[PDB]
Order: sequence, then C-alpha cells, then structure tokens
Amino acid sequence: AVTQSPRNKVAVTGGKVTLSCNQTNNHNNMYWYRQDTGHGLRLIHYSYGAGSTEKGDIPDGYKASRPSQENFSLILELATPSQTSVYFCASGDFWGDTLYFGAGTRLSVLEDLKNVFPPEVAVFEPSEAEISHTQKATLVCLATGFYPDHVELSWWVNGKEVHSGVCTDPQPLKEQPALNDSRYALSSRLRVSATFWQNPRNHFRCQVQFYGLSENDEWTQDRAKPVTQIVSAEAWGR
Amino acid sequence: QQVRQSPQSLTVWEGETAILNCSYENSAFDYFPWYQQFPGEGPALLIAIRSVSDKKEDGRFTIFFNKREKKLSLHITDSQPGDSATYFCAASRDSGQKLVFGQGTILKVYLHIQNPDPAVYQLRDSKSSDKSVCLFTDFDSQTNVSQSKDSDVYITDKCVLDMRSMDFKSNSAVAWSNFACANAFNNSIIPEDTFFP
Repeated sequence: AVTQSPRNKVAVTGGKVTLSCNQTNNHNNMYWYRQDTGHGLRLIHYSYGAGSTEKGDIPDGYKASRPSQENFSLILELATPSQTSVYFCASGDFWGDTLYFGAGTRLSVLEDLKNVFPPEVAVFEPSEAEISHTQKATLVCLATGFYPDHVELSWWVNGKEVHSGVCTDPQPLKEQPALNDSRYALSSRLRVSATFWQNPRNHFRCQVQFYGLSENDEWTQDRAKPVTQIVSAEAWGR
Repeated sequence: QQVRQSPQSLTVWEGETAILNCSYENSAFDYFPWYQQFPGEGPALLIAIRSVSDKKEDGRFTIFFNKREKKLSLHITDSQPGDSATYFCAASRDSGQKLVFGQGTILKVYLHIQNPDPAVYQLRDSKSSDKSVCLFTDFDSQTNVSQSKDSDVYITDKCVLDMRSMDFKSNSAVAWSNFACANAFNNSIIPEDTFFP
C-alpha cells in the first residue's frame, strides 16, 4: 500500500514543507506527481531506488529524497503559492505495467494566513409541502465562509453515519467569485421518509471536517484559532 | 504538450457508449495505460494497451490504438452512473513505468428519472427561523441548473441521491441568499409543470 503524509496541510509563503510517502509494495520505483486543473498529472521527481533521485518534467521548486526503499520524500524548502496543488505519490516495479498511487495530499501554500476560516454550519428542516406532496423529507446542510476548501462533509442519523439518501455538491463554490482570495460554500442533501422525519426520537446532524492550522502554528489574530476541527449542526424530528 | 485528450468533459446517458479520445506526439512510447480517478481518491489503472497491438477489450472497456495517426481511443459500453469519474490517457517508454498524463476527460453519466416531479420547496433553519433555503428537487437529469446572474444569490450544482431502503433516485439543487424561491431559479429552465407551494 501507499500512504502519504500529511493528507492536508496549510503553509505560509517561504515556509519549509516536506511531503513523505511510504510504500509497502516493495517496489523500486517511486514517484511524486501533482494535479492541477487543465494540466492533469505532472511528474516532479522520481527514483529508481534508495539513495538516488531523478528530476521530472517540472522539478523546479522541489527537491526529493529516497533515504529508504519504502520512503520517498518531496521537499518544498521555500513554499510559494504556485505550489498550491494536490500531490500524489506512486510506486512501480521494474518496467511495471502499472503505477500504484496514494490517496493524495491537499496542499495550500498561502501567504497571509489571515484568510483561513472554519465553516459555519446550518441544517435546514424539511418543508411541510414536500412531506405533504412526495411523502419524503429532505434535510439540507449548508457550510459557509471557509478557506481553504479542505473539508469532508457527512450525515449522522442516530449516532450512525449514513450514505443512503445522501448527495453532496461535487465541489465547493466561491462566495465572492471575483476574488481568488474568496472563501467558499458547500451544500448537502439528506432524504428520508416522511414517517422517519415525523419521528421525534430521530435526530440528524450534518458534520463537516474542516482541515486548517495545526496548533503549533503562530496565531496573532483576535478570533478563535482556525485549526483542524469538526463543525456540526443538528435537527430533531417533529 | 506531450499527450492531448478530448473532450475536457463528456456527459452521457446511462446505457450509452462513451468514447474518450487521446493523442500523443512521441513515436517511442511502447505502452499506453488509461487511469481512472474517482473524486477524493488517487488514480488507478483501468485498462492498458502496448504499441504492438491495435486494440484491447476488457468487459465494457476497450482501447483502440492507431499507431499511424498517433491516436488512441477508449470505448465504454453501456455507461453506468458508477462510471462517473476522471479518465486519463497516459504514455510510457518504459512499459508503463514513467507516465506522462493527458489533461484528463471528466465523464458524467446521467440517471433516467423514473417519475419526474419537479418542485421548488423552501426550508426553514432548525436554530433560527429567520433564515431559509430553496430546494429544487425531483426533476429529470436532462435539465441544466445554471448559476446565478448576480452575486448575493448562490446556486449549487445538481446532484443525485439514492434512498436505498426504497428503490428511488432523485435530483436536487439548492439556492440561498441574504428574497423569494419563486424567482430563485429564474436564470435556468424549469418544466412548466413545476410545483410551487
């Protein structure tokens, strides 16, 4: 298997950033790709074995290290906003027909860091009309005012996570599409039977997992720290 | 760039054959893999052909290779909703080891709505009833929910959900502001038989 670390990271400009990738497959070749819209996957550095690395198609800005057979590290010694991307590690055997990728690393190289915000979450109750017409109940969750877009949204009915009757937006939208400095917004829909919502015993909560600052990052602002956190909103059946 | 793909995005109805295109420039590529990437995951090898062959079939998935025209094609038969992903054409000179990728093609497979029942409901906040949201739902996948013609008003893209306890799928799109839901989805087309309670 191929594991990357971290999976999410926020960095200031000029800061040093190391992305490590460890592989179980006992493969000799290891790779570091990045993914951007309209570019697909682009090779940064790779390695034919321990102690040796090679420059890829876009090596500028990055440095790599293969200290072990298992490990391949991508090093950003001087982070720049241009290096904001999703990084994928991969391993392959000699002349192997496949490449085995990791789940990916969401990296946001900011400058100011004062634009980082956790989302505000609100759950909106099913309309009587919908319950009276289609005999079903749609709950709508709404996470707003957050930056970066590093989040995971889920629904929890009676302490248990659900997937059936759920759809979330494919991607967060920009609240102020002009600015790239803009924060985002995300919506989700939970759909259940009218009888289920009518049950006062059942409670539903929309949960967003915000990925932000670590605690050992310097915070000089008045507001609460925008660390990695869970923000929830819940509704009870009526 | 080295490996070109087309189109950037492709939409297909379920059961239809989807065709993805790819073309390269270097004549020394000895192996052409196609990688599939689902949202939130990494890319995984779907199907692959090497330069000596002209085609390869693998259950609904088929690669056509033209060595002369430097052209590649991926054929997906009776496309299914679960086939909605990003598809990358890739090239290699090391039998699949050092891949140059294309820009990737985004594939969307539309669901056939059994019994469309387009309606725009409005939902009050659980904590503060002074806030609300508009919900477009139960419409057929054929319609397009275009974004707002202004700021201050936001409109999410459509999405399908599946109540698995029953046997039921439904489309849905959300709008919010600060307005009224009657004029919320004006910028898009709505079936004249849309229900406004």
